Amino acid sequence: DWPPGYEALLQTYLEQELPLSAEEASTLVAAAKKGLLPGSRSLIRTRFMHIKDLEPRFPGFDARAAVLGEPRLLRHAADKVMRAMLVFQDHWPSHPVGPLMGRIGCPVIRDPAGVGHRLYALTRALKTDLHYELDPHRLTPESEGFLASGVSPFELEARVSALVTIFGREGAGRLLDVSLDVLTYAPRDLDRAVLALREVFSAAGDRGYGRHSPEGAAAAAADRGYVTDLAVAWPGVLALPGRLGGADGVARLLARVRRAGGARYRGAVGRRALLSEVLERPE
Amino acid sequence: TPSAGFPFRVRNLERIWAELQPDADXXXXXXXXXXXXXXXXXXXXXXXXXX
Amino acid sequence: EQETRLRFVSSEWRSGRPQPPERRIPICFPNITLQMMKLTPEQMDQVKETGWLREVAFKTTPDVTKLEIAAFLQSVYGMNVERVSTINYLGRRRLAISRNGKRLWWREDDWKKAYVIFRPPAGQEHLLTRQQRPVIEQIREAARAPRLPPRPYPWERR
Amino acid sequence: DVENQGGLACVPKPCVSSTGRGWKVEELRLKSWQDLHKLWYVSLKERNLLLTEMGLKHIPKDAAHQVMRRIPVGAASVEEDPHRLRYTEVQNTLRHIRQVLEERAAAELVPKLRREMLEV
Amino acid sequence: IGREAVVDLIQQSAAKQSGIRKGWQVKAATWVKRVHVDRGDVKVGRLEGGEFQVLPHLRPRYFVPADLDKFQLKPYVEV
Amino acid sequence: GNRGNTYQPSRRKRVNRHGLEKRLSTPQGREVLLRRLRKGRWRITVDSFR
RNA sequence: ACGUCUAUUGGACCCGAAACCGAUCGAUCUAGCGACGUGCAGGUCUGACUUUAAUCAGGACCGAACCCGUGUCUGUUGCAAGAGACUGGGAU
RNA sequence: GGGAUUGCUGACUGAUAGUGCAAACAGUACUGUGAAGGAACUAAUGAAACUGGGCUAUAAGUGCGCAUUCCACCAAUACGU
Ligand SMILES: [Mg+2]
Ligand SMILES: [Mg+2]
Ligand SMILES: [Mg+2]
Ligand SMILES: [Mg+2]
Ligand SMILES: [Mg+2]
Ligand SMILES: [Mg+2]
Ligand SMILES: [Mg+2]
Ligand SMILES: [Mg+2]
Ligand SMILES: [Mg+2]
Ligand SMILES: [Mg+2]
Ligand SMILES: [Mg+2]
Ligand SMILES: [Mg+2]
Repeated sequence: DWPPGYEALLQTYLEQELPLSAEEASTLVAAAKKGLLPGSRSLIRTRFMHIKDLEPRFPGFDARAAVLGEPRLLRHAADKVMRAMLVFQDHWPSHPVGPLMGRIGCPVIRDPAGVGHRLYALTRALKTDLHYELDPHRLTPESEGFLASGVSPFELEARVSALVTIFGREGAGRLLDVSLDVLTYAPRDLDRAVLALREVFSAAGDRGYGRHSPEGAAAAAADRGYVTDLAVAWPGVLALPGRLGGADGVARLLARVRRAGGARYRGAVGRRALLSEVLERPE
Repeated sequence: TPSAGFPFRVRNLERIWAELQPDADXXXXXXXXXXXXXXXXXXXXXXXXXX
Repeated sequence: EQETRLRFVSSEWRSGRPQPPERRIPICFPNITLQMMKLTPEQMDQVKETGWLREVAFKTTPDVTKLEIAAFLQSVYGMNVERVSTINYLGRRRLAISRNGKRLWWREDDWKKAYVIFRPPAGQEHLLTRQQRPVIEQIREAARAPRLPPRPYPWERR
Repeated sequence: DVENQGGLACVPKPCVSSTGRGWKVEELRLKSWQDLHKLWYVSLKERNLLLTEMGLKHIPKDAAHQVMRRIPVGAASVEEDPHRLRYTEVQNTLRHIRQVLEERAAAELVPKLRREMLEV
Repeated sequence: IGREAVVDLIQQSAAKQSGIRKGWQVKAATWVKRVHVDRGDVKVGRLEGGEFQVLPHLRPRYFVPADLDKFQLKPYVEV
Repeated sequence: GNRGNTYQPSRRKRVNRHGLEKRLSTPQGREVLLRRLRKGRWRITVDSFR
């Protein structure tokens, strides 16, 4: 519905109005304007000034970092954002909402029981695990999962129990030290992806699950170690079924054809993320 | 006359939808025609939020 | 000359769900037809001065939309359209008996009737221009009223 | 402004507004795209007036509806009504404007004609 | 023998006996009140949760000229 | 049991049996349509309209 | 050779079968199957579960809605190219 | 072999004939679920059946319209008007 050439007019209008550098202004004009934010001038200015007037009222809130870290804060009314972080702040007397509103745009809508209870249950569900603190600062805007309206705290309890069941809790703790987005997956889908990874990246024998369960169990444990080390190295390998359960081998051979066989490549892929280009080529 | 009418993708003049027609290839649209596609649904919400 | 194609019910059932177009162009040279029906003579005097009525009914073609009638009236005739209500009508059947008696049967082209509710233009809003009686007395009077007679038959003399 | 289709407004008085003829293709080839655009809008509003005016009277149009209404051919004093003659001339004008526009669209050389066949 | 060739021959046969819907077409015209036939409208949107949403770029816009008043060309040419 | 009323009307069954698309779906239905055309019938199928 | 009359091959003076062989259309009547959905008033008997308790079973019984058509009568170019009345059979 | 123009072609037919159809809309109305079947109808004249009453009891002219051939203009090679 945009007037042809409105993108240049909006970029120029953002420079002529409120102070914002052109690169992040282009991020608002182009990257976050497929939807996610209203395209009207004289409406983003009103909300931006209104959210700029909420930095004194909240101690850790910087408007520019918050609107660039998660750009869907401006498709909601500024008064609703003010009330949403106020109510969520009462359900979480701890680290202030100002450092947390710039990472999570989920509490704008379902704050009251949702973000507070899910965060409390996740902190308790990882505290009852082997000493995981789960401070909310590390959360990325892709963590809409495990915080969206519709996941129960019992579902998070089952998810962390399944994550420390599918991976060993030492491996699960090492996996959860980086990229908590693994918590977004449902336990059945995470089990499917890990089993498919164990099938395709089977270091024990063939593409089939080699060494079926003395030394067969040793090879099976080594396969579980290899898949958890790949998961520690890269959380994106858990997103294999977006391509296929049978195209994991296809991507692995797309990497394989260059020089030699499987054992050299199990050492090579564990040292560098060569699978990301192969997955992007498959997409 | 065929002297004019040449490819003029940038003959817009930047008017909300009076530049859409000469971007799709136009002298003056009526104000009533632009009034038919209402331009005040977002304007009222912007004014209410400002006040 | 190219004209109306035959359509088939099984064909529209199988190749169903027409999709919306990807781009809509502003309509230079539009092909859209409206006509009023008969008005009461006092409504005609109401139109002769100041050019307005609250409710006007139109004949259109069935390929139009409430949005298209509202946009066309607002764009061309400068009116303020509040709501449109559209009715699809069949054509009238026509009988035109021949030189040998055949009963030649025709069918008029199908039309859509729009009921357009208008709005007073600017500052002129006074021309909406309209004692009491109890509704209990209304119902009690309309219950002791004589009944409507049954409809006479076309051969029956009364 | 509903007076435009509401009535001729000159027919209730005993006077004829249009005493002329309809546009021809050779005259219409000499008019520009903007002039043809304005003439098209004026002619469509005239078409709505004439259709409404012959809908208030019960008179047919097109000479194929006249067979349907059982009205005789020519000798009926119905083809001689002013609104019907004006309506036929207005339809001729709109058809000729469409014919000129496709002729100009077929008379082009580059992808501009794919845009010229999108506004007609 | 092909499917499109048979349909094209059917339409060419139906090009004859066309005009103001005489004969069997008078009864066949009443199929629009029996099987929900979609007319020749342009769609302006799609259903997401059962609520229809009109896409604003598909709303009808009419490019009417600036003034059709005192414009020097009328629909009629003098003889 | 009184006979004579074998025709139980239904628009779904009428279009699904004797409509255009079941005639076009099979080759011998297409020659049925072709000889309907060669005879000169005004109504090609039971569901044709305009 | 023409004309007429016979004869043979042709449908061969005309009309009339039951037929046989192909390949169109028909499960909107009816038979079976399949998917989805809906219905079975009121009571009676027997067995089981739980009982401070608003549960189940029987190709169970009597009996409306519903399904069928035993006997008699009417009707027999009839109301009907198989119907009506009264008795009947089934009705978790 | 097949599909359309022309026939100063017809001891072919002339509206129960000739195509199923000479016609405002014939493969139509109508019949059938369907494939499929499939009519009647020109303009005048007005026979019989039938039913009431009564009774008995000068192979020519003159006008128009063309075609043929003359003529004079012709593309100048079949005629072009
Ligand atoms: Mg409606
Ligand atoms: Mg029965
Ligand atoms: Mg029958
Ligand atoms: Mg001899
Ligand atoms: Mg069948
Ligand atoms: Mg009984
Ligand atoms: Mg009994
Ligand atoms: Mg005959
Ligand atoms: Mg006869
Ligand atoms: Mg014959
Ligand atoms: Mg006669
Ligand atoms: Mg006589």
